[PDB]
Amino acid sequence: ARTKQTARKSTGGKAPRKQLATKA
Amino acid sequence: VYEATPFDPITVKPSDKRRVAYFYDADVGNYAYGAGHPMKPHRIRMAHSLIMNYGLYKKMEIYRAKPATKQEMCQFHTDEYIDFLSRVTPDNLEMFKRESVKFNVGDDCPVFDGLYEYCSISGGGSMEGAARLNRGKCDVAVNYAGGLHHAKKSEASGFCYLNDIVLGIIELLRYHPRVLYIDIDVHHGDGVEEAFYTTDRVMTCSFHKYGEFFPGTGELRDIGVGAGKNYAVNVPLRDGIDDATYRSVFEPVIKKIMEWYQPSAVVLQCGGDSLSGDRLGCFNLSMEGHANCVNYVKSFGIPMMVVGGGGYTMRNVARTWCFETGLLNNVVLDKDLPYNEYYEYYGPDYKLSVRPSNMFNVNTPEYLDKVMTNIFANLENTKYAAEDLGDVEEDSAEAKDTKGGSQYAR
Amino acid sequence: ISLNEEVTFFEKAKRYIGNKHLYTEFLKILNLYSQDILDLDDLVEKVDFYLGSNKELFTWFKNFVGYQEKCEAFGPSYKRLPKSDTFMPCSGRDDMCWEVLNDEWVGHPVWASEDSGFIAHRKNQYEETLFKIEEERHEYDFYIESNLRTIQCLETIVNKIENMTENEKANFKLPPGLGHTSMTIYKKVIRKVYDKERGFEIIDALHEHPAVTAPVVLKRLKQKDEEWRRAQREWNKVWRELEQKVFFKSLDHLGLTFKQADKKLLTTKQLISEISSIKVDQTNKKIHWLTPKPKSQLDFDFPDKNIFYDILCLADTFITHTTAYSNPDKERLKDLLKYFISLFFSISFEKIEESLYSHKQNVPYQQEMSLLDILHRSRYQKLKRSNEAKNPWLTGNLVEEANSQGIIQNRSIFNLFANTNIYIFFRHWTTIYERLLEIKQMNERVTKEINTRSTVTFAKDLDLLSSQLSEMGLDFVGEDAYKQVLRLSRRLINGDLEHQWFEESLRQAYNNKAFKLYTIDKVTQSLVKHAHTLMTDAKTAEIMALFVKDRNASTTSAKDQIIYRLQVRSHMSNTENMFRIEFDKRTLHVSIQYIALD
Amino acid sequence: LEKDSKGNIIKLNEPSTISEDSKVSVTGLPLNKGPSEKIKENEDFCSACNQSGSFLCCDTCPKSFHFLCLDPPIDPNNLPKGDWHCNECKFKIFINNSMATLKKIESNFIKQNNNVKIFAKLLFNIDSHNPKQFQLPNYIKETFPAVKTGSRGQYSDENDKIPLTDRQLFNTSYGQSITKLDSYNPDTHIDSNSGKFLICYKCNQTRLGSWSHPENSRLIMTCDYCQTPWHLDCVPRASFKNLGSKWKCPLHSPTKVYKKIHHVNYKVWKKQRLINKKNQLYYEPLQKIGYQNNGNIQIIPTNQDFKITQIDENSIKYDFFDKIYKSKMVQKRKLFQFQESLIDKLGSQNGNSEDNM
Amino acid sequence: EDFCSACNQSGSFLCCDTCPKSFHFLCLDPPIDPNNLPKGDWHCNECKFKIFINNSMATLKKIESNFIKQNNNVKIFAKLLFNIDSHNPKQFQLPNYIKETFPAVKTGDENSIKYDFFDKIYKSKMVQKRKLFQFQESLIDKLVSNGSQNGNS
Amino acid sequence: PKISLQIPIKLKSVLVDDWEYVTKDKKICRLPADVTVEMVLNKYEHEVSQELESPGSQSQLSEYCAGLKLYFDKCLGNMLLYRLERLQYDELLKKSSKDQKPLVPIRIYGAIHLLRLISVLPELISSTTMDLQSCQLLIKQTEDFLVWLLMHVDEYFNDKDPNRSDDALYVNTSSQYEGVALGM
Amino acid sequence: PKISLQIPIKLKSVLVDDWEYVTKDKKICRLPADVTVEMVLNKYEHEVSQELESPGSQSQLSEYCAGLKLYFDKCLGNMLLYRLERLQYDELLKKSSKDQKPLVPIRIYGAIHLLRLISVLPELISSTTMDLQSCQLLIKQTEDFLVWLLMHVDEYFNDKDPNRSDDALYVNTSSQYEGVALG
Ligand SMILES: [Ca+2]
Ligand SMILES: [Zn+2]
Repeated sequence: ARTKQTARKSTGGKAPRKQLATKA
Repeated sequence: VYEATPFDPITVKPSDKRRVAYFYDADVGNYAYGAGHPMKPHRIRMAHSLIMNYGLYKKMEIYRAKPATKQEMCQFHTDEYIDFLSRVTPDNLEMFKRESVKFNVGDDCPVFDGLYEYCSISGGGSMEGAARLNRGKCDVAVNYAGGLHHAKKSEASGFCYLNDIVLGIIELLRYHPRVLYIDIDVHHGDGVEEAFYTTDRVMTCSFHKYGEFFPGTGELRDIGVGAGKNYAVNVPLRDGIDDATYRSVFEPVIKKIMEWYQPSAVVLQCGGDSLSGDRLGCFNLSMEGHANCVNYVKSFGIPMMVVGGGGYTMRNVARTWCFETGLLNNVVLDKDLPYNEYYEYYGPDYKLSVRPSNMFNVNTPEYLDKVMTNIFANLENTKYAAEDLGDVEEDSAEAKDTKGGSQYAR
Repeated sequence: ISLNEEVTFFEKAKRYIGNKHLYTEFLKILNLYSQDILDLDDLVEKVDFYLGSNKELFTWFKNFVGYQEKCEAFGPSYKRLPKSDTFMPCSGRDDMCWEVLNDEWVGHPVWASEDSGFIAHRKNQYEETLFKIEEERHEYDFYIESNLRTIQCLETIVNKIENMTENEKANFKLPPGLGHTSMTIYKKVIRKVYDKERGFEIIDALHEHPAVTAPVVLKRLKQKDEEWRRAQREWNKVWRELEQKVFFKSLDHLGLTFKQADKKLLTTKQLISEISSIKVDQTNKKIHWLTPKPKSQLDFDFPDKNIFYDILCLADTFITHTTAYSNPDKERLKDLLKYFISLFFSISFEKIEESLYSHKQNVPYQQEMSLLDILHRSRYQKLKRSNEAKNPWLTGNLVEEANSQGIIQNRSIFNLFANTNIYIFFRHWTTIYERLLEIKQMNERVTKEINTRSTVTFAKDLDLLSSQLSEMGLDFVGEDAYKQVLRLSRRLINGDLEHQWFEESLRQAYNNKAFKLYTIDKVTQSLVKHAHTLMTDAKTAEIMALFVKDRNASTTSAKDQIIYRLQVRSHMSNTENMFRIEFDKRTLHVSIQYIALD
Repeated sequence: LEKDSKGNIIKLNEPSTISEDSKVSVTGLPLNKGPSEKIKENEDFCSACNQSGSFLCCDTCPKSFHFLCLDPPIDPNNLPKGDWHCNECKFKIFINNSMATLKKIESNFIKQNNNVKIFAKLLFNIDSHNPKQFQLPNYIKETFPAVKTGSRGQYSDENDKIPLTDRQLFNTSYGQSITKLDSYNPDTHIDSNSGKFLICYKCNQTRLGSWSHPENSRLIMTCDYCQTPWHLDCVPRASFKNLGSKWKCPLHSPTKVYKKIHHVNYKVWKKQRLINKKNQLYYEPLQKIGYQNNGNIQIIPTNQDFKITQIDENSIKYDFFDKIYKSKMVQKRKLFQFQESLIDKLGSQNGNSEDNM
Repeated sequence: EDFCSACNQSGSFLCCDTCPKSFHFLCLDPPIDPNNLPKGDWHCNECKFKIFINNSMATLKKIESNFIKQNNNVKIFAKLLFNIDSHNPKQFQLPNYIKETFPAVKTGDENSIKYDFFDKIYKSKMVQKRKLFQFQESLIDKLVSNGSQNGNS
Repeated sequence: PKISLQIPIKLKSVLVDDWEYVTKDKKICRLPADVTVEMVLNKYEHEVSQELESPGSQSQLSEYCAGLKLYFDKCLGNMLLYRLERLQYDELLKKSSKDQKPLVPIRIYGAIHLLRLISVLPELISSTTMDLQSCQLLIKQTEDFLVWLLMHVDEYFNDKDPNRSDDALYVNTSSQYEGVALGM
Repeated sequence: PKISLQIPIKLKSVLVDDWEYVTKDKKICRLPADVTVEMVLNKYEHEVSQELESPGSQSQLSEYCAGLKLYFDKCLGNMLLYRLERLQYDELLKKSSKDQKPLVPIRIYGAIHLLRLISVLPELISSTTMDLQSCQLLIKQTEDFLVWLLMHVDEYFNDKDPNRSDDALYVNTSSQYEGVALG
């Protein structure tokens, strides 16, 4: 089978994690 | 109960002559998080480079703590988490996808090469610092390599993978019935507060910036549950706190805690983030207003351990950690840097000072009185009353280290 | 009777709560208690937010319900986990660790943030340059130092081989970590230099066959060390000067946004909104706290005289330099400020003229020119050519002076009745005084600090300390700070000094404390412009026509002030809201009252 | 690298050191130093969740699934070998190429299980659809006006603050930050539409300070329901809370009450959700005093069991006073009984009450 | 019909045109002596109710809801007073339940609101006082043969 | 369901026996009666007032009490009277008309007619639309009301000094009067 | 066409709360509940069997209870689980195989999950091809069940705070369980 991927590895989405991948 | 008072020059107390023990593992400087990551373990090396040139090694005792084993790391963290840390490397990230989401590792806290080794340097560094205090060998332990207060039982948050402070405190708890933890990092010390929330044997007094600032916990009403009710103490400060206002809050609260809940030991986490100019923290503390926090806690006379914690601007945190190391050794350092390998950093006047900014101080005396009133209302309830244990092996590092740091270049 | 209050408690409560939408919630809360849903203590705590201020009422309510003064305090951050999830094992937890540590209660950012994320603290345009530089510093420093730690590790190894016999050399494999303390460091350095993947069979060759591998790897690692250092030195100059151009701006959070925030918040509108805001507070509470209605909503204080000669010489420079005002009229602008100041603040005019004269030196007859003469153009040329009834006192509060029966004979106290364009001209005068004075108060501490700062010997032998300002002369090494700040400002209006160089000089001299003196060129301009309105706008000039006569009057009866007030009111439109600026000669205290009477 | 292990090693490889390091090339000097020098086919959304993640893709049709969603869940570590199909495609393949008319296949299923016959078709059909994420049917969510589906399928209420535009958070000039009004904005202390000042409720003041002295200014925010301005000091409050959820001002009735029974340890009361306008029934009871509202009320100026009782204001005065007076009588009784009780436990009283006067 | 619904027996009738039911003159809510008769219609109370509201439910609910709000003085007796006008008069009939128990049968402003609030509070006070007082005189009577206070305060 | 109201057992006899007299003996009460509806009911508002301590309990007492004075007025001409009584009631309206003063049933009739209303009461709530909670209270004073009645049931329901005909509530009437009461 | 199912408001207010706890509060129900789909229907089938006399309806009742159980087993995997609960469902399957007993959802899941199936019954009915007389047969029968569920709503759906009781139907989710389920 072919599985694409996940682009980003966190459940928070980095909105609540500092030095965000997705929040600056 | 908040009395605004102008700042006073830091004065050394001749009554206390504590014999310090400094924990520096020479490797801890050689680990780097990422291409643009704020946490830079370089800051330990410069903060150590400055220390050796003031000749502070003449007063301190230089130690190299044996790195923490895989089992001893597990007395706080679950076996699944530690096992993930040992194998994980940048090449192995594809193999671990369920874990990397379950364990918040590798996205904001990156999986850099040497992830396990660096964490192993932090813990043996704080754990043994507690072990030496218990034996009575040293009245102070200084472990700037460690201090990572954001990690959790099975999660890596806030750049912190291994929560050494919990490992450090559990080592003190085997001899001292009560331990006090004091946080001066601008972020809330949720890693230690959530670990000791239930027990009364540890009080976690934390100063931080509330108002949807990471981790967005530590509200004033969080005072622990179960037995550890009122045995947690959060002081939610607002933006732009400065030298004179911070002292008018830090000193009255700490003086209350050490009266009502008499600690046998203190774990003071000297966060660098609170200083002015840091990239992630928003306070206006200068060095003299920040190092005064250490000098106050030291003056009480009970054994303490100083851990480095978080600092995100290498120039500022390396200067204040060297000054704080001066105060513990009963010497106020001169405001003139000595020649050191990392000399071009400390621009532009090349003096040992962190200059407070111009930003507007917003904490208001009417607000600070309401925060300090509620805390004092609560604190009147807290009246007093291959395994290695007591890891003690220390290694006597200075013979090897004297040629490092001390420079006669020209 | 005690019954009287209770039958009126809801009426007394209704009046204080005010709007109905808040009163309804007060009824709903009172309902929940009567439905046995809400406990008594919780009811009193909620009523506190309603009736907290009315202590005489709240105390009665606490008495009525029977409240007696002198776990469920969970907190918002932490949530309980189920019992099953706490079983995930820990290998090295002693029995003691189980009692102390916390396993049931947990709190996470994604819950405390309410899933909506966080706000990071904003940073400057320049403070983000010191962060780019910091990373460029670390990137060069990380690779070089991590390289050195391998050099010493291999150097001790290599000397061992040349001691050993060639046959011995055949079998001297190195355990991982090369015997060093760190197993990981020596891999991340070799892998970088030797082409990624190719690098892996180097390490295996380094372990399996070091005698022929270690000498070669050490050679290249030293060679890569020399290249890396030669770059840093070249990169050191780029980083040092860039940090010099943008450091003192990074600290200056308020200075950068000051120039735009000054013209936004120093206007005819906000200066009236600010003073009115204090008047409503004293009357609002009157509605609720019952504060009496007082005089002098706004209070100023003038401790130091020599600032006035300092502001005048500043506005003297701008007036002469300005191209907008026509040359014959500029003589009135100069002569307005000296006379108005010499009149309002009791300073003798001749003393002012010497102060301007000396400032002219630094770079033929005087008949009595009244301020009254200045305010009318027609009379000005002559001194240029030469060398209401049945009106009782009812307000009382408006005219502060009720000191003496009949006529007060000698009173320091003097009040100026003003339009909007008089008060604004006066708020533009205090605004400079507040900004200048706080500099002169620091002047004794700062002057000593600037002189005593010393170059570090290790930064003077090498060429490191910035010399840009010393060449330009904008470092307060040779003079007292405050007198130097003026003769820098005098150059700003003159246009000799660029704005960004004037500002940077006060950043290093005052550590960013004196940021307010970034618009001393514009505030001086706006003050002159408002002062120009006084000569023109013949309605406004007629107001200070009356003021000069009143200020010259030593003996003013209580009714005389009312006579003075009513005449001034005649000249304003019935819509405009006149101000009262009050002066106390003995204590140099100026108190402004906001008036919107009949 | 390669090497006669006895002989010398052939040099591994000439280091292709073009690193494009944050500085331009680690070995390269700074370039031109102009500034800084003073002098010179398958879908990307899971068919079940409708969101992103690691997917396991159907081979026949362009439908992707999460690893958790597909029934039964499939481990990311261990997967079925070879090609994979969604349960829908497996059905079509199943049906096709064998006993192809569905009818006959289905006609056997209904005849197979005659007891469940009423559910026969529904059981047979469920074998054909792909796994799905449960979403409440619209006729339920439409009953309550307040509730609305969020961007992710979340439950979003009237309490959740409408999200800030991503531009407003990250695109502001330095001097003014919208997210935090921690830079002396004086236009906070003004009511935009009316032009009067906002007055705090606790201290009945507005503290707009001079531009000369901004430390006299105290921050003010307004409720999200009440619109009654409060200082950030009066309600002790650290910050403005403009991200997470609407800030409920103090002074607004409780929507959830935990009552300790004082003898389960506690009882819970939750206000009835607001029903759609037509399905709501407002009732004014014939009994003025003592009607059990259960906490749901509309204040009159002067199967639907979800009925909001309408209560006159004068009724609440009688109810609240009625509750108070009854408790006072009970409290006086117990205290008087206990003092009389010690007399009950009591030849000669010797209470000395005659001496007392 | 032949019998009178309110006499429960056959009677000479005054008849409402709309409703076939007719009643005997004696049982007239307003006595209506045969000698003096209304003009033609003689609408019964039940019929008079329908034409008054015009057989409209919305007004009926409204005129009801107005009637309750009007009689805030006596609210509990609101629906009962509202209904009694519509129903036609009926002879008093001893209800079955009271009969069934027995074995045998033979025959087969603003200030006003404050005042209305004040007096009830005031009336409540003495009741509270006199009950508290009577417990106190039970305390003195607990001391046998004489009051402990020996007098009244 | 159906509203359950409990009459005291002696009061049940009072009404049932009383119905026997009117149908058979054809006796009619002397009107205005010895014990008016008012002072019987107004007095209830007085004693029970000094017993209830709550503010609301004082309001509900006057509420239900004042309403009963109002309800009896409209509900007299409709239901409470008998065939024989209705003939006697008709006169009153003429008698009130001859004075032109309005006829007020409450002040004139006796308490036994009030007892008749309470017996018919639980059927009357059945026709109304009141919810259960409101109906409970209407009943709760009603039951507590009749609990009072037993204390003074001897005074005015029961014949005190029964020898005199005036003490007897109902007094015998002429047969030709009864013929008019028939209406045929 | 379009089938209408009258869910009583109280049951319609429960579900919404269930939609709030699982998507916003991020708490899931303790899976091995006390009142599972099996005994809920066991009681209802037993309470109503004695109530109705005609043997014809007893057949109609018993199959609707027997049928709803069999349908629930097939349905729970596909469309009766929110995304956050998928992992908890998976661990039950993963526990079942080790315990060597096949999972039977009616034995595990609670009454609220039965109500989820009832909510989407009209949508499932409309998709298929059924006799009209059977559509009113299910809907009328279900409307009779929901009425019975209303009379017993108190002791199936109780509002207890998970932090407090620990007997509450819902239990919170660890930061690690939430991470895998959502991530
Ligand atoms: Ca604690
Ligand atoms: Zn921090």
